Amino acid sequence: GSHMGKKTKRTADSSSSEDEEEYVVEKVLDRRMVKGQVEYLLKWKGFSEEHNTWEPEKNLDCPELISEFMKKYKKMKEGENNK
Repeated sequence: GSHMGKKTKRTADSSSSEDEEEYVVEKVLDRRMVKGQVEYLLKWKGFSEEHNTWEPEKNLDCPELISEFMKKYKKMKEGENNK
């Protein structure tokens, strides 16, 4: 058969199941440059370091990860101070 009329409602869909899962960036793991292009290392959740790949900064803007990571690069790599 068939039916008419609609209504927006939702109280429960599943019990022994999660909403959704996927591999999304978490935070910066490193920073470098290649072919005159600034590349950044994004930690893709749900994976290991083996799945660590560099990406263009022009494609993704994350000044929140770099701003903080900047302090990590200093402690991690000791060189000089140009302040």
